[PDB]
Amino acid sequence: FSVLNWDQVSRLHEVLTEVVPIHGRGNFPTLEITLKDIVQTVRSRLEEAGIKVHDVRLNGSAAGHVLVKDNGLGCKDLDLIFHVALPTEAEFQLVRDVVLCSLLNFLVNKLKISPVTLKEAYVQKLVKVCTDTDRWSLISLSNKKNVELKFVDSIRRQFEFSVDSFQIILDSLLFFYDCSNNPISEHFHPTVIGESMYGDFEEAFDHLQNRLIATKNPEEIRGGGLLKYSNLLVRDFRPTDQEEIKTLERYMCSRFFIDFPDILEQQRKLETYLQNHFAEEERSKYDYLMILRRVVNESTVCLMGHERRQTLNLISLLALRVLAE
Repeated sequence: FSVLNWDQVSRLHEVLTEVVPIHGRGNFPTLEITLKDIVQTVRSRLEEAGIKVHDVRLNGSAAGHVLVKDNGLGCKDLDLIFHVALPTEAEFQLVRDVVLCSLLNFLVNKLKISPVTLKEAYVQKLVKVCTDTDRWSLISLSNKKNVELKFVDSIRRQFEFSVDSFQIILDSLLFFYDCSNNPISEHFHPTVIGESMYGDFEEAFDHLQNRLIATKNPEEIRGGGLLKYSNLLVRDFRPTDQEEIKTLERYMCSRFFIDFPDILEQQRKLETYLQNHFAEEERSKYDYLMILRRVVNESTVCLMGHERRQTLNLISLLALRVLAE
């Protein structure tokens, strides 16, 4: 675990104070929100409702952009983590109430407003999870930049490459925003701690500067692991060693087909993926598909020959469509 220097701390302040437009599906106007503003409003109403917030973290590539500016992963993924306890289903409802309440805050035009109408205009994704170890709720906003409000009680420590496993604790800066008489300066700024959900922070930090692909948890890799790996490859990241990465590729491919046996379901996953990370980048769409096609063709085991040609055809035909339309 490391301490964010002034260069990193200052860049975090910009991200948290960056005005992000949220599209409104329907007649609803574009919301001019702010990462700092959302966190403050959400955490406040949560504390008021009787829900303690132990931590507010910053995940995604936004965290990586803070530690290393313009690292190659971009800064489109504005992910917020709220370490919040979730006992009864009632608390899950309160979380939804708070976010929708905070949505009402960033709006002066004539229109019908309700917690339902705000959901069907600003919310694009909603995930409820309450299992053995996994226990969290997720709310996303319209992407046209995408903000994801995640509320983690306890997670099974999901798999992610070391490059995008960074989380930055905002509590020290949230304290600063609420109780300061002077703006954040170089000679007077709060101490912000960044962490890595991978292992050694300094080891993951070196991977972000040298653009290295690595992981120590191949055991917990699931279906989406293949897509993340291809996303790193299309963004010019290289494996720590080409010898062992050949083993991972086979594992990622094998685990991909297990979670997505039906080709129709594969297409749904790919069509939805290409529109997320590469919305307005057609050549990046094609490049990503060709990277994926390379991995599947090389690392699909002989016994899975049927799914290979079936998927390679899906990838090829997917490319031919984005190459025409």
